[PDB]
Amino acid sequence: FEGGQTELFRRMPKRGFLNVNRKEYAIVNLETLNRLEDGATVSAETLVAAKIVKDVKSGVKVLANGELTAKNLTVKVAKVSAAAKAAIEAAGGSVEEA
Amino acid sequence: NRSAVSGGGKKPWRQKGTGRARQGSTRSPQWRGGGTVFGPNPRSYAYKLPQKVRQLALKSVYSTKVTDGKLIAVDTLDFAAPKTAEFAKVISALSIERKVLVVLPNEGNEFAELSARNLENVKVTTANSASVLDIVSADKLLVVQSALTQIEEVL
Amino acid sequence: ARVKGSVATRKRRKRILKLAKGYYGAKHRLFKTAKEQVMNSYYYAFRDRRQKKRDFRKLWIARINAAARMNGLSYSKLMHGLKLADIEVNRKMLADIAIADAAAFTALAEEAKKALA
RNA sequence: CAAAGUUAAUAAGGGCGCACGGUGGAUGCCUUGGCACUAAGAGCCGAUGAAGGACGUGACUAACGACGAUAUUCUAGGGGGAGCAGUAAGUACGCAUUGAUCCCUAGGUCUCCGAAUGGGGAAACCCAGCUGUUACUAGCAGUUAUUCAUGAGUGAAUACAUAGCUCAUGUAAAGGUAACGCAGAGAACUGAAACAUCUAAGUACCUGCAGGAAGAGAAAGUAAAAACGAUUUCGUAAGUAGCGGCGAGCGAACGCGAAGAAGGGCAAACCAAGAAGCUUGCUUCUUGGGGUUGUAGGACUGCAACGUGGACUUAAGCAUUAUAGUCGAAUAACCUGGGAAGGUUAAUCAAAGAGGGUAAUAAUCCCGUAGACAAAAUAGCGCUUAUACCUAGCAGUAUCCUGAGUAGGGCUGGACACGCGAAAUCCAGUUUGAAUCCGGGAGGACCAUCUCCCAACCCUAAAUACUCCUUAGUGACCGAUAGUGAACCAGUACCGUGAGGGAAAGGUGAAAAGAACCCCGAGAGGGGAGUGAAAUAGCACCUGAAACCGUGUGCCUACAAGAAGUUCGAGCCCGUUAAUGGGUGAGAGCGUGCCUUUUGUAGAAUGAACCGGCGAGUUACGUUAUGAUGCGAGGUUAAGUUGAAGAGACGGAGCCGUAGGGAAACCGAGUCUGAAUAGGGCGACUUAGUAUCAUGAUGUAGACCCGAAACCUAGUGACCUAUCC
RNA sequence: UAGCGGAGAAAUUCCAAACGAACUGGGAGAUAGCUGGUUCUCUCCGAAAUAGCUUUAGGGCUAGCGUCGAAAUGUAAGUGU
RNA sequence: GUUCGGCAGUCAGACUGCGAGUGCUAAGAUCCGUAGUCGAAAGGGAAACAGCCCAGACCAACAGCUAAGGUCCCAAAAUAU
RNA sequence: UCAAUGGUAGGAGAGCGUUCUUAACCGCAAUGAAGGUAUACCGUGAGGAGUGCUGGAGCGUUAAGAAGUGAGAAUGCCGGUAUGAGUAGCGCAAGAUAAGUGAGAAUCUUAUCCACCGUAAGACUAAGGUUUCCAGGGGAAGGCUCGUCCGCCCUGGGUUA
RNA sequence: AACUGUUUAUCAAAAACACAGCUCUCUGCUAAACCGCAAGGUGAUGUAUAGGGGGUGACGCCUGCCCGGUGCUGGAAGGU
RNA sequence: UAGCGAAAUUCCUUGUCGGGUAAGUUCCGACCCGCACGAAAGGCGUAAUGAUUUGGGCACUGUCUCAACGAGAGACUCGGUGAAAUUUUAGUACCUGUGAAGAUGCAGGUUACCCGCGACAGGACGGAAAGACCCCAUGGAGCUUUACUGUAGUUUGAUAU
RNA sequence: AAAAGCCAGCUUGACUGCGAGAGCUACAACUCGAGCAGGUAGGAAACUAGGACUUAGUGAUCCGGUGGUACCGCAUGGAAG
Repeated sequence: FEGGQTELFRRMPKRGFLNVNRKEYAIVNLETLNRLEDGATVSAETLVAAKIVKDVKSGVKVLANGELTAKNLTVKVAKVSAAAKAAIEAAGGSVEEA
Repeated sequence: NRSAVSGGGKKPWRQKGTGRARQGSTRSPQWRGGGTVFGPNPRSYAYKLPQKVRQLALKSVYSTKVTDGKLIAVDTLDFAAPKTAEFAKVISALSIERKVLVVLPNEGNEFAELSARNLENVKVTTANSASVLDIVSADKLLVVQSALTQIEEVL
Repeated sequence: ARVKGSVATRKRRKRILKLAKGYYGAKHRLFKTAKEQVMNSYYYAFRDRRQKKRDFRKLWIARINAAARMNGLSYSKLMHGLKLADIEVNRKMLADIAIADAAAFTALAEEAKKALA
């Protein structure tokens, strides 16, 4: 209440419509790969059988941040960032996205 | 509430010149027709703790009874009759005086258990009896020696 | 839980009225004029915990200038001779010598005479 | 002689303080009352005469109760076993273990009114008709309201007919209704700081339709990839998507988790029968098969008997519950007192030490209690039985069918989150109007591809909502201003013509053992006696303040002009939660009551007669902050299930944190912006929370209360008065 | 003849000891930037009565003005002289 | 002192000077800035006094000293020099 | 030891008291619970007990929890009591004496005079009232005072087509 | 102010209202007008001397001017 | 326009003059400067009629010079009977000051045996009346309109009938 | 007055993308701006240039346009939007 004047938010422009097809992947760090070794076929089964997050946005993603302790190649993904593809794919990984 | 139980939703006079003040009614609470202000309510009062502090809580008074030793490991002693001269002299065969909890098995003993409610200090209990109002209440108790698979199995 | 504490409330009432007893007439036959009536009374009993100080000292200095004035002596030059005088700057026991002390009174007055002298 | 000076108590009264009075009934306790709420039922009754009254009925003369000219009860059954002779005095004939009184069940009669109904009529009325009765210008008993439906007869204009009329049959069905539902009709106040959009809410009200629940429902569905497979309720998603003077607000669905988990007919097409447009071959009606359909299905050619609320929720047994209740253990003394269960001494019991009485607190005194038995009639529930009847698969496809003013289209509406909007989709009015299996529809305008389905026909338990009610009960409910307005003859008295409103009030004592007598007194009332543990205990009676009035009491005051005080204190009187005692108080100093508001009130600014009682910052859910605890990048179970409304245990559905940048595409420890990899912007650098509790504040709830003039709905009202007849 | 109404030789007159909008019940404890009320004890610290905007001027929203807690003490800022 | 976090209330004050403005350089008048005072701070002084001056109260106390201001009596100190 | 302690709205902290708490802990109670009353104790406060007396059933402890939870004050409310005040009024008209009645007569009854109304202040009759009528008895309230009287009260009769 | 009448009972009786009178206007009939959703009914078993509305208020005299604007009525050329 | 004009109309101003009147703003008659008369919102007349309004006179006269008298009721004395409003309690004086800017209660000063009783009103900003005057509320009602939105109703046209 | 005054030529920098750093202060705003890049424009070069000598000459969000738009485009493409 601006004292009958319109408010701060009431002076705001209407900015940006919203994609109904907005969808993400419940992105995890590579620091949990530092937890689990190797967990061959790093996937959602390793993720939720690791019980990291259970209700997930369908896929999975790791950061380049987090460390390259894991050894396994066959990380089953929907989409990992290419910055992390530099890390693991330069660190004994193989891409299995979706 | 005044609007819960009532007889009057109408102003009983009109004020101007006629003595008294601005005023609701006799049904307004300040008369003998008293409406409660905010008072009680039909409320519940329940809560249960998370598991690890519950089993932690059992394993607190549990430990106090461990080093206290007022729990005593007892065998079955499942008797023929339900009569309480039996358990009067088995319970009084060490006679822990003030009040005692009674650890059954989880197969449900029945003879001090369909009885001994007139034995004024006897508290029929199992592994399906566990609280703090269970044990801190009596502080002194007999055990059925199946207490590993009557205690450990979740604790 | 509609409880009262009624006798406790009247025990506050009884407590302050029994502690209020004594004053004029209607006051203990009522409640609230008595409430100040102890209260104002030890407001200025708190002042008279300073003012019977500052009036019994007026009795002190007044009677001692009465006897000093009986020796024809004024209080200001007497006390002035008391600061001129000895280790004694003793005041009000020196007021208390109004009983029967020509020796203590007039001789300590002579001590003041050899203090102005 | 005198001259001065001085101090006195006697107080009309009054004040202080004390003692004892009345007065008032708070107190303090009790609770037969009420509230909330669990479990289990029942959740409707009625013209075959309801609800509800009114009126009677009793050896008492009331009134309530209860019953209904049989009338304060009758029959029959069965329990039951000592008195009965409701309320309660209060009386009498009496009555009764032979079995009463009583309890239960069934039958009986059931005054009048009332849906109220032979006709009229203001409620407790009047007047009838008919049929028998039995006698009378009687009486009895029944029939006689209407509408609907079904027949039967009648038969106008006008021949048939028809309208219309008459009779007969069917409570049908009108009506009373606790709450929930559904459907129609449907506001305002509010709030939005005003307000015209919105909101409030399609809620208040009102009307109708229903049952124990209702609706509810079997994809012409959702969704978007493998994705399932009617509904319903709850949790979730989550205030998420959205909509909206985009204000203020309102507001999803999907998917998932739990409970609950049943679908089945018909028309159609056809086939057969009849009758008939019999205008023949009829192409309409009646009966029975046919089969109820999505990857089409049925009819046509093939061809199989599965209990079934589903392919018969019939009848017969079984079992057990309400509906009468029955048994049902375990103790003595002493002390105290008016009385032991209290204290003391001992003993017992054990499916009963729940609870309540008992003159004072009981396990063993009693009711009871736990358990264990009992019902003929009683209302049921459930199990077994053949029966109580309609269904299957199946390949092929001659053509037909598959739900016409129907979808749709126009306009006007409305609901759907949806305020006309890109507006889906559904349902209305109005108008126009298809296709029909090569079909048609949906996939948020719409055009193609794909997914799914088959409307435009009907029924569907279950899980759910709420209790007037029936008990079984439970209470960190409540104790007579409370708790129901109502513990009490309460909806009473009483107000008002009415609609409406709406009070006050319980307690003697254990037991009335209620004060014989005697005396005063017109009587009451008192006083003695006696009563009882107690008579300050005496009928509104336990306990008894408080204001008010007193009566006695020590001191002081009748030269005094005070928020009525202190402080000191002459003097007097008395001796205590034994204390540097108290009660006074002359005199003397100095001293503008209390509350809200205000800049400032002492106030001639308010307000308060007094006294006592009541009498106002909560919780529901949510967020934030702060701590407490727990574990920790891992914390966390919601709903639900289990269980004692326990606990615990199950239940991970979901939710929080665990990187963000940018509107977004997207990118990602970087990201966006920008030609920039320039700078800037937010970012890990910039280092842990989660969960619960608790406290403060928050927000929706009347949300700290007391408060208007108001607004609308529903209803009442022309005897005052105005008009009119 | 009954209230969004009526009546009316009409004043805003009356509609049951009484009306410019009747009375009764419900909405609905309508609402109320305005009035009043607020109850146990202590300790410590300690105001403002101003700016800016405002259908705002007897009211709000910030900011100035208190309090407590926490993070360090811009490495002293503060405050004096 | 900063920062962060809660939690506030305050909006309308006067008055005394001092410097302004407006006003009859009328006002216990308004409206500024500036300090104090009250409010929200007793006691003393001026006869009482919210605003002026002095002096900031935890409390006891039968202690003294002192601020302004007083010292012929009320009413205490100097018929002081 | 030093320093601080005016303080309203403000904010922080802490504690008291009431009631219920099954909890326990653990007692009291008829030799007297609670509650009341006087009280010349203590506690910084709120508050706490001691004794005397009433009084004759529940209450207290501790500690903790939970709260319709801390009472003056609002035309607060309800209930009681003032006050004014022995004052206003005693509700539009004249009775009078003697005798009775009783216990008690102004006010009841009679006698005897007076008086008033008398197009009524007569009688009779609508609505209305709903038994108020009368007889007998009584005087708790009512009668605006008294009161033997009564439209007051108890009992009993009383209305005919 | 004609008059008589009526007028606020809980203030005001009047110059206020009303009234005959006078004026204008509307209505040809299942009236107009009005009340009611409609139905039904009033108007009135009325028919323009009647009904409705507006003014003024007996009697006497008199009612002057202005159609610019408004409204009303009527007309249709064009605009809309 | 007619016609009336200090109008129930001119505050213009006691307009002017004359009459009533000694004394005459009001009264009448004319004048007519008509702020702002005035024609059907009738204008000017108009006997009788008025609980009219004024102005004058006659009559009668305690209204008044200037009062006084008696009769009745209260009042008041007593017996009986017996309320209301009312409020912090108050043993409540005066002056002059002071002060939310007017004292009972305050400072200074004055007079005052104590308590009444009958009458009276200056206070106690007396009561009774949360001002009906004024102002404010984003307050509400009612009323009006060529406010804005509407509504019915009225009248077109379409179109099923 | 090294003119901001006055007159000639070039002239379209009254550029784009920014922007360290600041100031002003409830917020919203507002006042500038070193320097850099992309190229420019004068000016021989150097140097200057993000309006006027500086200061009035201007208004919040919505909503609907105008154009572009690597954005989304509701199963799917497009389209609608």
